[PDB]
Order: sequence, then C-alpha cells, then structure tokens
Amino acid sequence: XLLXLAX
Amino acid sequence: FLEVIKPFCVILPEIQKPERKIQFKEKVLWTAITLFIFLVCCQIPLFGIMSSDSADPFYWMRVILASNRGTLMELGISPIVTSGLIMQLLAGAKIIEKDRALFNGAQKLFGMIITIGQSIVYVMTGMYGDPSEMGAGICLLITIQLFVAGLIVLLLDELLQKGYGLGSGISLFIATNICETIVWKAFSPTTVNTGRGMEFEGAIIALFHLLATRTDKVRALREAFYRQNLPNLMNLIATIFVFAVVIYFQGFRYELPIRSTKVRGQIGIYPIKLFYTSNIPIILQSALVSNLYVISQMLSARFSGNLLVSLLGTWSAYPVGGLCYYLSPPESFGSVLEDPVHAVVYIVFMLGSCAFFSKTWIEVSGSSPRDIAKQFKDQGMVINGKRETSIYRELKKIIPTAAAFGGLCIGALSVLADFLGAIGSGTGILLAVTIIYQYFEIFVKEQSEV
Amino acid sequence: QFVEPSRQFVKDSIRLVKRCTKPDRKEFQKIAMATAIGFAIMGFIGFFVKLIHIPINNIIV
Amino acid sequence: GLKVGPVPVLVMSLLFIASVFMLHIWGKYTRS
Repeated sequence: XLLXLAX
Repeated sequence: FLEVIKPFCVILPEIQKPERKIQFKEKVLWTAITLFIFLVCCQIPLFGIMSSDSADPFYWMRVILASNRGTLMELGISPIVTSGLIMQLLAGAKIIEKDRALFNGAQKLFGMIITIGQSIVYVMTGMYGDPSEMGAGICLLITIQLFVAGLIVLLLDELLQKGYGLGSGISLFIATNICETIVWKAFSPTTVNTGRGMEFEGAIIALFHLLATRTDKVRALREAFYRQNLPNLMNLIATIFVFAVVIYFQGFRYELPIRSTKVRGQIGIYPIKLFYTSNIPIILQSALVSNLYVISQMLSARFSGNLLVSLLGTWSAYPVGGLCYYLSPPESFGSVLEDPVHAVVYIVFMLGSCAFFSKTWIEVSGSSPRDIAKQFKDQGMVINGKRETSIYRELKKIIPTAAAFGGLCIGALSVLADFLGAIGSGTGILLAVTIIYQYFEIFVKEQSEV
Repeated sequence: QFVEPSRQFVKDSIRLVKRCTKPDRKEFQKIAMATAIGFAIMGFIGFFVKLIHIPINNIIV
Repeated sequence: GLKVGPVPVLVMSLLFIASVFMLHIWGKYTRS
C-alpha cells in the first residue's frame, strides 16, 4: 500500500 | 521481549535446506511445480466475495505484484516484499542482529502480521462487496484465506531461494503472469459475438477461424493482422521483434580481462553488462507510475474538482490530461500523430527516468565503481594491462556510463514496445525477457561449473 | 551549459558500445532458444491452467 | 519451527486449494 509499503 | 516472541517466532513452517546441491534438472522441475501452484492459486476465487463488479483500486499494481483480483493471489508477491522490507528495516534500525533462526522466523511472524493488515485494508477498500453487508464472518474468512495464501507464497519463495528453485518468487511470479497474459492474448479460445459474429480473442486462433469462415481470404488476413477490438497478429509480431531486440541488447557486455594476484594462475574475465541493472530501472519506473496512477485515481474519485487533483492527471480507465497522462504510453500511432508533444514528453520521461534510476540503483545497491574496486582489492584481482591503482579509474570509466546507457537503452526498448503496440506492454515484455535471461544465466553458470 | 555533459555522455556511450562484446549468431541463437523455451514453459503452463480452471470456476461458482 | 521440505509444501498448497474448493461447494449446497 503502494509499491512497496505492505502492498 | 525476544524471549516472549520466540515461540510466536518459531511457530510458522520453514523450508529445510537441501543439504545437497540440487541438480539443475530437479531445480527446473521444482520451479515448474512452484509456478504451477502459483498459477492454480491465481485462478481460484476467494470465498465470500459478495460482488466483484467494482472498479479494481489496485489495477495498475497487478502486473508489478503478480496479483489477480478476487482470487487466492489477490496480494500476489506482497508477502515476500513485506517480509523482505520489514527484515531490512529492523536490521537497519539495529533492533536485533543461533540468532539466525530467531531472525529468519521473526520476519515471517512480522511479515504475516503486516500481511493480515494488508488483507483487512483490501477488504475495506470496497471491493468484494460492501464489508457491512458481508458481515464479520465472511470478512474474517476472506482475511484467513488471504493470510494462508500469503503464507503459501512465502513458503514457495523460500523454497526457490533456499535451493529447490531457480531464483526468487518475485521475479518468477511476475514473469509467469506476464507470459501467461501474452500466451492468453495469442491463443485464447474466448469468442465475443458483437456485430458480424463469433470472433476468437486469441490472435492465431483468430487467424485460423477467420480463414476458415470468411470466403474472402485476403479480407480475413487483413482483419487478422489489423483487428482492433481484440489482439491481432501484428501485435504478436511486434512482441516477437521486441523479444529479439531485447535479447540482442541483453547479450551486450564489456569484458574486463581481470587477473588474480593473491593466488597466481586464476586468470578470468569480468563481464560488465550493458544492462548493468537488470530491469531494475523498469521495475522502479513502473512502480513510480503505478503509485501515481493509484494516488491520482483515489484523489480524483474523492477530491474531484481541486486544481492540484486535476493537475495530477484527469481520468475518463486511462488518463486524458495531467501528469498521469504525460507519464502514460500513447494508445496508438494515431495518438502519436495527433499529439506529438505528449509523445516527446513521454519519451523524454521514459529515457531520463530509466537512466536516473539505473545510476541511483548502482549507487544504492553497491555496484558502483568504488564497490567493484573494493571487491577487486579483496580478491586481489587486477586487470591484465592495468596497474593495481588504476582499478577504480577504469571502473569509473566503464561502469557509470554502462549503467546510465543501459537504463537509457532499456527505456528506449520499452518505448519502442509501447509504440509498436506489442502484446504484454513494454514493461511487461522487458520484465519477462530479463527474468528469463536471469534463469539462462543461472543455467550457463551451473553448466560452466559442471 | 548542459549541452557539453550530454555530448560527453554520447561520446562515452558510443565508445562503450563500440567496445562491448556483441553477440554473434551462435550466442544469439542460443539465448533466443533459451528465452523461447522459458517463455513457452511459463506462458503455456499458465494458459493451460487458466483453460482448465475456466469450467471449474464455472462449476463451483 | 516445523521445518518442512518441498513435498510437504506442495501437499499444503494442494490442501489449501482443496479447502477453498470445499468452501465453495459447501456454500453452493447450503445456499441452494
């Protein structure tokens, strides 16, 4: 949520 | 803290190291089995989806996450990325350092805890139906399914990276989805009956069906090669041509004649590839563009009308004006002729972003001339016709230019693929071919060792 | 004064490309065969899995 | 923890697939 935090 | 999280750390399954050196044949078979499991899970829908008619909020991230909406692989390679990033974050923060078993297990526990949080967010984004009309039970069941599927993705990636496979889950799954999409668009039996009659979606199947049905062979051939409603054979020819050119430019390399000094007789060649950062510029640029698309859609579906939101890219879905439009490939060559300025801006953005991402990636990941010179000093390797002090100077001459021009060329190839309208897109084609070439490099390295 | 850095970059890239080792017909043929085999494996496995699962998804849903 | 091999991983994946299929079948039979 988004590229790349959890997504 | 560490003692009390130790059990929760080691409760999840872990892959056993092969303790042998698996033959390349068994590694290929196990990679095939892993991608088969991934593809089977990508086709099995989740249980409890009240309605899936909504617009996909993360449509632009499906290619880069190897995800399929509403199936067991909604998250895709998200668990792998989450575990890797959380591991790196806790290592850099110096929170923690037989400690390896606790360290490797903790990234699984924390990785899936964040993965559970991602699944809850995905459910609450309005897909799968209204979560209030779904009930707590159905939402809980969907979250459990996504958690178990993410655990399976982690297990498959661990299998591949611990030795029963030919690389990493991320690249394998991304390339597998891209190749599956291309082969589907080439050979799908799906027929749509609009206007004249049944027309096969698969381009080659369309060729055969049109030749069989239509009495006018030449008209059938022209329709097969220039059909616009569904994929045509011209797109397939463009895809094959882009495969060929990217393969040719992927084989480019600068061969340094290195020579060992610590131990004599260990002569060799150090290849400095033209594509120094293998598809990393493509990955980074695609991630940037996808993030901008998702943010723009969210802001234009909730804060529509604002000057900043309208400047961030208007939408019809596909951008029609703004940053997200000037960052988007043109629909066709007619669009290129209609608005040359947008095409020029897109080409400049692609080339510059790819080059900048390539050079910054060498500086970040440590493939810069300084790091390679330090490695040369460590192993004692020197270039045949150069001194032991000019090792950095020659690397400074080749490697930075190699990285920048490799980014420039990979962006140019992506632009060429987008303009030709190849199946799979420029990003998709570049990612797929670069990953397959990584597998080919693994094969040739193993064969040389054998 | 950005023209001079661009010209220097172009000259360096030209020298690098002229000094790179380009693939021959044998190397290109081998790489093309390997990439085609890998693409065929992945894409056709995916195509067949999807084709099998279309009626199965129809039955269960 | 439980250090499984590759074949147990394949079996677990197939069992999860069968579990989802059984969930779908049970839902079909209970709703209809």
